Amino acid sequence: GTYAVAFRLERGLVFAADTKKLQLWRQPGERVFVLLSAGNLAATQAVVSLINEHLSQETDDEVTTLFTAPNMYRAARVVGDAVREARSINTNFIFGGQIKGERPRLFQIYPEGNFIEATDDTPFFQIGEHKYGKPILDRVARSDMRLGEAAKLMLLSFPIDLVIYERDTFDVTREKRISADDEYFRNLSNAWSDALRQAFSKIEEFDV
Amino acid sequence: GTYAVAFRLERGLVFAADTKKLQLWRQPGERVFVLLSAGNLAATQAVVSLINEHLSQETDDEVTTLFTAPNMYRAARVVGDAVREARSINTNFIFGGQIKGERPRLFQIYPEGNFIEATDDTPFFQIGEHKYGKPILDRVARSDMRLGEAAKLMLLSFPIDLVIYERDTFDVTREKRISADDEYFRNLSNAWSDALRQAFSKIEEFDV
Ligand code: NA
Ligand code: NA
Repeated sequence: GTYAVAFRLERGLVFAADTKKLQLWRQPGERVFVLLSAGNLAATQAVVSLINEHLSQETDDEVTTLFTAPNMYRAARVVGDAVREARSINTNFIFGGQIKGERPRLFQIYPEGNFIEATDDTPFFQIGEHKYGKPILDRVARSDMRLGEAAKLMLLSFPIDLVIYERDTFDVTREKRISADDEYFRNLSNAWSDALRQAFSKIEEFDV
Repeated sequence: GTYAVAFRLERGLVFAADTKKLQLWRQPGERVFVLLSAGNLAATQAVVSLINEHLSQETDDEVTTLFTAPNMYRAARVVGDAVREARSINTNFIFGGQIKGERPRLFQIYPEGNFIEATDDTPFFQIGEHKYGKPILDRVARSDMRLGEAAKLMLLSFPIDLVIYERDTFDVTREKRISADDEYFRNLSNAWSDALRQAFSKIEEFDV
């Protein structure tokens, strides 16, 4: 039982998962992909192993892999196929990234390998037994947020593996592990609590 | 699958449940009790029926009922016995109230009829498949809150049945059903969203 969350913004993608429940693939300057899992270790490994089997050993050209997918919809279908086929060996996955010639895209993959895509209206997904802090994300998340502010919002909804992907870079450089002893994260959390109490103090003006 | 929440404050008790998942017993001027359930209808009815069976038909004086319990710990044990025995016919219950000569008290009852009591440090309980908005309650709930402000905080964590119990009154007069079309509740919720966005705008000053 773990939790993960991802945001699609105008400026790129942000991924976060606690504890690997965050998996990366990359061809420098051409494509990057991140998979987040909330299933047990066997489920995660089975899906990743199927993806990697086709990347490493596929002999049939017309069988699409993450590195031959012409766009992110097709890449999502690859992961969908792996998620469904891994049942042969009860959590959703999050999958996003970018392929050259197309904007960054983000998907939520269901157990049967069907999926939905993030939009400007619904710019984030949460997976896991508890979708921690969903109300705050619903109310505060906006698609025009800076990547760092999205990351901060995501972190407050929760060590945590955090990846910030900047649009059109086709690399994952901003990768970060944040522990419970991280003093920056504690300072942010304490300020958030103070701000919440102040926010509630304002709105208790209103009757119900 | 439903959600319920209760708060113990200096000034009394507040109970809320959505959809009866909120059950009331009373002897005017002597004792009041509220049970909240998050189980299915059969589980709730079984526990309530056992409580009522002993209130209505018990022939043995030494068998404690809600109306013979000398204090709220003993009353909690009565409910615990009903919760455990109802298994003979996977959710916690919340049970609180007041008996004359003692402060108001609030308990969370587990499947085996064991329980824990609310304290000034931990002044609330949540039950149900999803403990909606737990982070906000953890950060904002205080035991010295007015009953109405506690109610507002509880409502934001979510029709909803709301009971406010004022200390030493031994009656439940402030009983309220709040629908999705309630304009007061919509106004409160909209203000909360605005306040959250402002709270996040402040604290994004901090790095992580
Ligand atoms: Na905006
Ligand atoms: Na205080």
